[PDB]
Amino acid sequence: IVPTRELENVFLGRCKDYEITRYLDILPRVRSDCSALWKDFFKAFSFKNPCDLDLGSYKDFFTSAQQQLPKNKVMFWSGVYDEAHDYANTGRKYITLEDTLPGYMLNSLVWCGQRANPGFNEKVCPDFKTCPVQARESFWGMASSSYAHSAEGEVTYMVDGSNPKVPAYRPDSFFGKYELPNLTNKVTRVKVIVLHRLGEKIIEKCGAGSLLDLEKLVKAKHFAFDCVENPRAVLFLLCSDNPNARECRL
Amino acid sequence: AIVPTRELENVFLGRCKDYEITRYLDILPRVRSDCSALWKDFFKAFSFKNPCDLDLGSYKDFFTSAQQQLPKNKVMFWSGVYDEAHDYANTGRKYITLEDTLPGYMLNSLVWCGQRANPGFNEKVCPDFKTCPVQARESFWGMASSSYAHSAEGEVTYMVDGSNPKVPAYRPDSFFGKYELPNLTNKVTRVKVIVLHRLGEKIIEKCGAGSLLDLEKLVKAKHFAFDCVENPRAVLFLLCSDNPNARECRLA
Ligand SMILES: Nc1ncnc2c1nc(Br)n2[C@@H]1O[C@H](COP(=O)(O)OP(=O)(O)OC[C@H]2OC[C@H](O)[C@@H]2O)[C@@H](O)[C@H]1O
Ligand SMILES: Nc1ncnc2c1nc(Br)n2[C@@H]1O[C@H](COP(=O)(O)OP(=O)(O)OC[C@H]2OC[C@H](O)[C@@H]2O)[C@@H](O)[C@H]1O
Ligand SMILES: [Cl-]
Repeated sequence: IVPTRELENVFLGRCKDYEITRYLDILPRVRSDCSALWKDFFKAFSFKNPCDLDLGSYKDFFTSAQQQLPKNKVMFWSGVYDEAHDYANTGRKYITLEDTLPGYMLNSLVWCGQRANPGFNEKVCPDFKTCPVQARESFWGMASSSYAHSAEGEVTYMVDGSNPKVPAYRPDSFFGKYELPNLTNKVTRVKVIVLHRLGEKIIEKCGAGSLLDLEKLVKAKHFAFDCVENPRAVLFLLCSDNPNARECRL
Repeated sequence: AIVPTRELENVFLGRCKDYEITRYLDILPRVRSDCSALWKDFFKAFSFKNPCDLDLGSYKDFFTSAQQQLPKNKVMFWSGVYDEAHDYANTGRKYITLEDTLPGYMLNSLVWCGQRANPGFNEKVCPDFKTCPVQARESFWGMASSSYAHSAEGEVTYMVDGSNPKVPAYRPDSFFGKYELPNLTNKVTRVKVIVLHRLGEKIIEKCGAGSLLDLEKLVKAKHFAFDCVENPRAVLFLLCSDNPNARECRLA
């Protein structure tokens, strides 16, 4: 597993590009400058064995980097990276974590500590599975927590309803572990979009299975809940990529 | 009265670095110049000059250095349809657009201009689009499009608005007509037009008539193949996602 070349420059270049040119009208700028953000990000992991982290390690970084997020616009997703993002349309319809400053700066990057200079590795990172969960999930787990914790109003959750393996809702997923349970009383509703992949056996439906379980969690948290299976707007997006699928019939 | 981008250099450098290490890795190749070199090349093109003192050759050195090889059959040119083309091209998953290339990606949306005084460029103001001569205002994006078009191979796609009563699909003076079409080379084998007809609007342009027919004849005179389609289903579905109730989006 190969860490990212010149992490600092990449970090700082994204940070700066975001700062001046990205999400201008969609999300707010952040107070701390880009060098400040690097220091907080890098103190979390540097000069330590790669597994030497926990859920607190990147705390300062997420405090510094948390943006206020617009009412009613925040989205969560499980198992449907590409569809949730095509449909969230780069901040235009919904915010996703990847549109936010920390999400955007670290999206897809790979990096790890080493005890010895220069304090991070530049040849190899260990397999996440080798590290305790709280080190494996230190970074994206707390990123999820901070994002969820800032949401207000309606939130939207896009799931996979077409996977026999992974059920739609799961306590053990990142939405299950860090997001749904960090939703504050500023949240008024969870609106689930169930994604049913085209030409594939339908697994989870609203009102059933894991989607029932979540309905119950959502209500137990004092939120309103709704759930829709392939709403026309999403359906269409799925249909541009497989136009002959029966589901897209004219 | 137009406001330039703050920290131009830092923005350039940020985007160039981001791009190099992380963008389009499996889709477009890296250039050999490093970011600082490409900046030098960019900067000398317009610095220490009248904001309006620029011609089609000013950025020649920057583009030579910045030009990637483009993959067979994936290049796309667009007219009057920014969002739709780029959504359809889907970040180089389906087609490449200028905006996915290195110079496109670094400079997209940025606003800049030179000044004869220290320090070579203006950060306060940049002139009204319409003051400078055609050759000077189109100096950066004109050459960008020439160079991109010059690098295209195989079958190119051209996505056009066919619902604009004021602007024909094909025009000798658009970017396509002026800079892309004339720089298509022997590497190119076919031009594939996609006419986009906006939902709930009068259809204005059709394959085999008007300016499209003119295009067909120009393309064939250059010994390239030609097709043209109107609202192909995959594109239609894209429009339909933004306007699901539109008459044209009926199912079953
Ligand atoms: N371009 C990309 N950039 C980044 N990642 C990409 C990617 N493409 C893919 Br493909 N992933 C993958 O998605 C996998 C885990 O997600 P999941 O199982 O689908 O769902 P969750 O557990 O609920 O976690 C998601 C929730 O927390 C974050 C956000 O708030 C969201 O709501 C990752 O391990 C990647 O491999
Ligand atoms: N977000 C953005 N960021 C930056 N710029 C944006 C922009 N959004 C727009 Br909208 N433009 C501008 O729209 C102007 C003219 O486009 P046009 O009138 O629709 O068609 P053409 O004259 O035939 O030129 C098309 C060719 O340009 C290169 C590409 O390969 C394509 O083939 C462009 O010059 C942009 O400045
Ligand atoms: Cl199909």
